[PDB]
Amino acid sequence: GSSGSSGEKPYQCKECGKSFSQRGSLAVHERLHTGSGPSSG
Ligand SMILES: [Zn+2]
Repeated sequence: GSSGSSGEKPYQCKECGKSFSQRGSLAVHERLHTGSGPSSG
């Protein structure tokens, strides 16, 4: 039995659907998207 709701974040990736709580954190995930790491690689 679960007892906890899920909240939204101020940031959200528009490439996969991720979400971060830091403008800088998101960027790091929006830049690494290119190359050999589209998500999990
Ligand atoms: Zn992403």
